[PDB]
Amino acid sequence: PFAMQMAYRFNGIGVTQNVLYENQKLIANQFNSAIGKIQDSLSSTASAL
Amino acid sequence: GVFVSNGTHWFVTQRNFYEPQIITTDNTFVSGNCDVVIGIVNNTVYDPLQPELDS
Amino acid sequence: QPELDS
Ligand SMILES: *[C@@H]1O[C@H](CO)[C@@H](O[C@@H]2O[C@H](CO)[C@@H](O)[C@H](O)[C@H]2NC(C)=O)[C@H](O)[C@H]1NC(C)=O
Ligand SMILES: *[C@@H]1O[C@H](CO)[C@@H](O[C@@H]2O[C@H](CO)[C@@H](O)[C@H](O)[C@H]2NC(C)=O)[C@H](O)[C@H]1NC(C)=O
Ligand SMILES: *[C@@H]1O[C@H](CO)[C@@H](O)[C@H](O)[C@H]1NC(C)=O
Repeated sequence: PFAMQMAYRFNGIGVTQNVLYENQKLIANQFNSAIGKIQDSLSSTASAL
Repeated sequence: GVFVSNGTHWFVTQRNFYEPQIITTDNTFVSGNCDVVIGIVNNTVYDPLQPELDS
Repeated sequence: QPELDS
């Protein structure tokens, strides 16, 4: 499952995994906001390519 | 490791080789209450100082 | 063991 995989990637940078299971909704929200920011700094005329 | 179930009982195993062992307070740690984790499961954690080693 | 000999 995906949350159990995210917990191991947290464990791999030095943070424990209860930190991910406690803050799970906040982390999922921050990821969704960052993906949405990508997709409209791409749709504008900012030439990153 | 990971918590796994064989259908009836619950064990703890390492990730790249299946080798199930009994969940005691030596291979787990404690943090928090049972209402924040999404998907927590009711089982029992064995205390390895109380089989008979109460003197 | 050789401390919890209560
Ligand atoms: C799940 O694991 C438990 C523990 O290994 C199994 O219970 C054992 O079953 C064997 C039969 O082959 C008995 O000889 C043991 O005495 C049982 N252990 C205990 C502690 O009672 C259980 O059968 C397993 N279930 C499945 C579906 O594999
Ligand atoms: C996991 O275990 C706890 C108790 O160890 C369960 O909490 C009980 O839940 C029932 C119904 O939800 C209540 O009537 C009891 O009063 C609760 N006990 C306590 C001490 O508050 C919990 O529901 C269990 N979860 C599952 C999925 O079985
Ligand atoms: C798995 O999904 C079901 C819904 O299909 C849900 O009720 C259950 O809590 C989930 N188990 C987890 C997150 O461990």
